[PDB]
Amino acid sequence: HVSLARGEQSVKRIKEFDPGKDSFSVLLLGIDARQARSDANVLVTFNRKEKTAKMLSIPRDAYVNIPGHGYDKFTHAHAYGGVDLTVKTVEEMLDIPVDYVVESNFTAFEDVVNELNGVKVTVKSDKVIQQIKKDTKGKVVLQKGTHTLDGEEALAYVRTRKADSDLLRGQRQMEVLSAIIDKSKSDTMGQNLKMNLSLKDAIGLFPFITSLKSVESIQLTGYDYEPAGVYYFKLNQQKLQEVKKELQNDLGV
Ligand SMILES: CC(=O)N[C@H]1[C@@H](OP(=O)(O)OP(=O)(O)OC/C=C(/C)CC/C=C(/C)CC/C=C(\C)CC/C=C(\C)CC/C=C(\C)CCC=C(C)C)O[C@H](CO)[C@@H](O)[C@@H]1O
Ligand SMILES: [Cl-]
Repeated sequence: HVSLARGEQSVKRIKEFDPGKDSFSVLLLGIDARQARSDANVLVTFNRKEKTAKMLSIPRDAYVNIPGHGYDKFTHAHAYGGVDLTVKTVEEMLDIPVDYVVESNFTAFEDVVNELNGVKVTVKSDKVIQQIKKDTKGKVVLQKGTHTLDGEEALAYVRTRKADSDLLRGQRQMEVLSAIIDKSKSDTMGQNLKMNLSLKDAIGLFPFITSLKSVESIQLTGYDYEPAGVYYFKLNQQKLQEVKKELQNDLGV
């Protein structure tokens, strides 16, 4: 439990936030704790009235303004100013409140998956199986079809990446995240999960999160921007404005 420097509720909210009755957002950050850059960056917005969730993967190389540091790769916000600055960067990029944030290292992820007795993933790509084999020196060998993956297998699945674009990797992360929720429908954190709300409050949201009528994914499209060999992902501004309106409406702001 670690409070954000911004205060009791997001500065983006014009009205008083009621966590038990309002739609809300959660930012999930995956870190390699070998500050560190954020390699997994998933924002989930929950529509309380409609009992729906929308997942969004923020491209790690998205070309965005990092407050106090200028335009740069989104992933660097966590390196320059930790969770506080990542939250500020998201709130500026999408013009929405980030109500809750959860920061995880490899160990917390593996322990969560294993405590759930694995998570179900339908593997479909020989190329993905092959690249994971390469990543792990053959320690992780996935099979096509629907199988229950343990923590090590799931972790390798959400880490693998062919080249610059983390498009497919973000989709694998949202896939596994939703599988974790599915498996939970039926203490462990330790010092490896950091979140800006109490364990008690986190549990109070569990019934709502695990009884959603629908889960959907949305995308920030764009194109490669390589001004001097340094790779950025420039966001399509029309799609960005579309996503912003969609999440603003979901959050009732
Ligand atoms: C393996 C690889 O290929 N690496 C590439 C490169 O480095 P990289 O791209 O940074 O990857 P990496 O450093 O190894 O691992 C770091 C990568 C990632 C994606 C970080 C993963 C970290 C995690 C903690 C797991 C992923 C996060 C997910 C699925 C979302 C959040 C998950 C959480 C919070 C865990 C439990 C979930 C909970 C509590 C959800 C409940 C709450 C709600 C639903 C509101 O290195 C070479 C050149 O340098 C390249 O050639 C090479 O391709
Ligand atoms: Cl696959």
